[PDB]
Amino acid sequence: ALKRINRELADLGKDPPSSSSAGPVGDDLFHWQATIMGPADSPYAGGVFFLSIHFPTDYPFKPPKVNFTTRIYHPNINSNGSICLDILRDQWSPALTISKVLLSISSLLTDPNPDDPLVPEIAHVYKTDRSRYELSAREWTRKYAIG
Amino acid sequence: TIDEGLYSRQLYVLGHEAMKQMSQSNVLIIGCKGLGVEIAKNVCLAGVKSVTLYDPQPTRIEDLSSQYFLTEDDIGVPRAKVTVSKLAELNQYVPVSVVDELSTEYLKNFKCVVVTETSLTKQLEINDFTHKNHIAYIAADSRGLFGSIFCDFGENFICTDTDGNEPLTGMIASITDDGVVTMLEETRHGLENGDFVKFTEVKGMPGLNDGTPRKVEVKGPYTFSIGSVKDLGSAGYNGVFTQVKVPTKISFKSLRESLKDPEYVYPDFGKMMRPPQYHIAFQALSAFADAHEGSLPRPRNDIDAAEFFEFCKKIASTLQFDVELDEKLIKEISYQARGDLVAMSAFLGGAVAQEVLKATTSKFYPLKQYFYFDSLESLPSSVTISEETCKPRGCRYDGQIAVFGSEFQEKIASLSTFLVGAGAIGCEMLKNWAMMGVATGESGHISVTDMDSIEKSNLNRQFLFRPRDVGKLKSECASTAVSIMNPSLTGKITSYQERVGPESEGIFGDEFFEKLSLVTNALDNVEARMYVDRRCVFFEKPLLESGTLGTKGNTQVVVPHLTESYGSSQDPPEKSFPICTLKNFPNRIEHTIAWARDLFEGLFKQPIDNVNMYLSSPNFLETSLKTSSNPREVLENIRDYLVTEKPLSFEECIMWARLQFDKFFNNNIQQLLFNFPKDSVTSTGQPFWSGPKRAPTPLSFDIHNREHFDFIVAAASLYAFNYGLKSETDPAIYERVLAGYNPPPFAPKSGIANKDKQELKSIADSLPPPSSLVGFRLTPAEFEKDDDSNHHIDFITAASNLRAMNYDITPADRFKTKFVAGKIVPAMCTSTAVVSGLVCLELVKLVDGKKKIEEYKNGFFNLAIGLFTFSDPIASPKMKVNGKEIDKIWDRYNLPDCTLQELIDYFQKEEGLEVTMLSSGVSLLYANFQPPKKLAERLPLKISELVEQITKKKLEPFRKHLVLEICCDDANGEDVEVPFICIKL
Ligand SMILES: Nc1ncnc2c1ncn2[C@@H]1O[C@H](COP(=O)(O)OP(=O)(O)OP(=O)(O)O)[C@@H](O)[C@H]1O
Ligand SMILES: [Mg+2]
Ligand SMILES: [Mg+2]
Repeated sequence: ALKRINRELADLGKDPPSSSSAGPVGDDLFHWQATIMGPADSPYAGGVFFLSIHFPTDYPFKPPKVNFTTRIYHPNINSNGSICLDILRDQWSPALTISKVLLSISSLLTDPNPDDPLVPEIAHVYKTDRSRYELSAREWTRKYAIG
Repeated sequence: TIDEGLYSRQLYVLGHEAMKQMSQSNVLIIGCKGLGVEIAKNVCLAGVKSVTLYDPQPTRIEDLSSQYFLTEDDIGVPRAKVTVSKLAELNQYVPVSVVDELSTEYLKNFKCVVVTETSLTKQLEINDFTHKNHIAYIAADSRGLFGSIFCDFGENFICTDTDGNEPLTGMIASITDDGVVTMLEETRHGLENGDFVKFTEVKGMPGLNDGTPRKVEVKGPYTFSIGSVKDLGSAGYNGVFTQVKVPTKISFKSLRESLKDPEYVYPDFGKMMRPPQYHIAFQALSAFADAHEGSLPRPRNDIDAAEFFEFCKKIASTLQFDVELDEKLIKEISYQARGDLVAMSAFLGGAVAQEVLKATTSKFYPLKQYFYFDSLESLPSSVTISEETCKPRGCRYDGQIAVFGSEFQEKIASLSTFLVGAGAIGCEMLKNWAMMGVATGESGHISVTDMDSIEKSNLNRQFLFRPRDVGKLKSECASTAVSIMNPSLTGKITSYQERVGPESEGIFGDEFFEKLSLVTNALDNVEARMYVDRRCVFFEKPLLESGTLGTKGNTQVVVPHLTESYGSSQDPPEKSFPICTLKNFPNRIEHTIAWARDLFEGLFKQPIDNVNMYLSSPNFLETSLKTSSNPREVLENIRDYLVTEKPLSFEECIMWARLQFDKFFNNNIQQLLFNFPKDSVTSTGQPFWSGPKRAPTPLSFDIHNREHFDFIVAAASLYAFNYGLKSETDPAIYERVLAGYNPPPFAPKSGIANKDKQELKSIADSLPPPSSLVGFRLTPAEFEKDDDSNHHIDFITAASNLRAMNYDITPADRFKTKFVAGKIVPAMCTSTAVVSGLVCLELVKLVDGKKKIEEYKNGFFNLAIGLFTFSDPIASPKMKVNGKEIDKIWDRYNLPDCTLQELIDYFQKEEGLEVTMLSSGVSLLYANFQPPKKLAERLPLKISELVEQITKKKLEPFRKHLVLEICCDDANGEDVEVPFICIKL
């Protein structure tokens, strides 16, 4: 619980994530605000995405609630920020660190999964008209993910 | 014709057919002492056709040790005549009668015969008749801390269900030509060798869809074998398999035959040589009673023990039992022959009642045949137990004094317990405490807390409540009922209506918790259990946890400085389906039920909350525009529910329901099939709609169809309830209104600056001002499964079945929908009785203050298979701190309310540890990585002031301590775990 959360926080402090920065909100250990940098080889390059992490009382025996805050044009992320990550719904086990979750989310941003999508229209655009998908992703990451 | 409003929780365990067959069975019960009355109570609550009682023996005082339907005004009256009246009130569908005399042929009128407190000759006489006429015969006995059960259901008993588990079903990836059936990825069928399965929806091998069961030869966790399917086809693609359960034939033996060669059931595997001893001992008890005018051996009497052991020797010689008799155990059975404990009575009554239900319903695997049990580890050792202390005193506790003595009775009478919850286990625990005489002394007291009220479905397993008590508080009714049972508990019981949690620490504080002796949990959720466990750990109080689930149950004991707490153990968590599965691609009825529940919440609850908050909070729009995830959604909901789609009559509600039908079952599916056509392929070339994804199809509204009409009715009624209109049920108005409906055109759309803020402002200014609407409130719909006239489960069932029709899933009925949507926990009265008995058997170990960890026993049982097991508690883990032994769980640091700097210096200088993190509650008070300015501002402040400043909340006047979690590093930099800190304010 608190001890595990502080161990994860110290580990993040000891070893910088480089591509991420997670920390408690104010002085609450059960509510974090993380930042993810758009990968270079992706339409979201040069963008900052803010995530809210809510640790459940039964952590690490229950998955943390990770939700995007910045709007993103991605097949697996819907308008409410929900992320289609298997390790956060039913594959969760008390052996996963927040750094692993952030790395998984960065990899998800690296390449979407349109075969099992969460936003069917974006997945269809991605599968059929790739150039329009790229243009829309760049427009969204320039309108919302910058400034 | 089952009254599902009362048997709701029991039907999820037994079923409709089982209860239908159970409601046509007669049960005769011979003997109306504690065990007999427990069996009769459980049977009456179960719902058998009728119960007949036979006990012409006049009441005596000692009988009150475990008979809770007897008062001291009934001395001299036959027990059955005074128990029938009180048993006739438990259930109104189960008449209860009394027979003055019992004849053999009369036994033909009954379906089951239970025998207690009867000599062995009469038992043989009854069984010789009930065996050859195919009548189930159960015989139960309880002597002190020993118990025996014997079941004989005939030579040709047919058991349809042998384990009580739901049939196994699963999805198939492929079936080869050799019968090798493979499950989907990371899916385990769970089948065992010898099972029978039937396949459906199989592509490429239609023959397997006929429905003929086939053998199972398990080959691995993911694949099994069914035999040869060469003729039907070469390979089968996809398909769903379902297990088939076949009836079993069980052959029992008569009592006369099974006396010589019994077949034992072992409730514990650590002591497997005992049942052969008990078999001789109980027969010797019967012979001794027959040789002394029915007088059992006197308590702790040596002459009677010697004579009883001689009888045991004679019996063991006559039966040619090649077993050496254990003198100590046999003499122990002799000593406690006159004992009558309510805990043993409850345990055996639950077991025997379950056996009766098995006999009547032909379900679950019965005991076969002898079941001998003992809890001899409960015998006190810190008090004197001799002939002088155990002699009867002419009081109602004679049956317990004869086992435990008068000194232990005085120990019990001064208990100060705390019971959390007043459900079924709470009622049983209160009954057991009333019978045992708990807290009847000068220093005794009982405190019971529960914030719920009595409902109709609770009366099926909570016997302290009556239909006239529906709608009242559980704790008050339970306290009054148990004060009626035991008049000495008048003024010794206090009932609260408070929920045990963080908000109730002002009542259950240090003063309250420091006077207790033990805490007993009767809760039904994990959060409250964890909270109570933490409180007991902090205050160092013994805790008794108990839980049931259908026919399964467990009991656990937590002892300070000896065993681990409740939170040190982890249970399998709940399974939540992926959001992408629920949203678009369901494949089971559970997914559609979850989607229907979400639809209900998002249609009738959230928009109403937003509308109400807008009309109350003066600055709600500004907060929502920068706080809520979708301000546009909130504004659209407010507009639609205030001006755009506000009904003025119920016809408009019907039109709205029709529009929502189009929205959710006809248009979204069209959009989905436009995005992913039925002939589309994935990136790897495989078809998209294959395997766990099923291709949907839009539904066209047909008024004649039942499901469409049900959805329309439920949705319109709920909308009218939201707007406070007048609902109706006549189909004529629905058919008239819906006839003249023109569906608005819909075509799926392929897609193809700061103006959005302008549109949001335009929407906002279109909304009416709060001032123009004063006192106008919309009633939200709060989900309530237990009421059948609010159209909640009706709406959920209709929506779930319509979405199942979309994806060609098999629809479920309202029963299963209520079970799934409501998260109903199956419950039984027998399991409650058994767990209460086990907990009250552990309570006497706790009272005696036993120190060794091998003397306590956590218990687990499953009554569907007749499994009982007992294991020692897990010892609390130790640790090394500064070269000293520290208990991980039950040790703490006691410090004054010193400054933060002084706390750090104390930890550095005394323990030789460097503090790196200090937190209290959910707040990070101090961390080694904080900027120096913050620390310099925080270091010289006291702990209480620091907590008040950081948490932005003053400490309550009743707060007397602070629990701080500290993480520190050793000199070398290695992490070391340390116990928590208890700052004394
Ligand atoms: N935190 C808590 N504090 C106090 N009492 C609680 C707490 N949580 C649950 N309870 C009480 O525990 C009892 C649990 O008993 P039980 O589960 O048999 O009843 P129920 O939940 O009302 O019924 P059912 O589950 O059959 O619908 C209820 O009285 C409930 O009020
Ligand atoms: Mg209730
Ligand atoms: Mg409950």
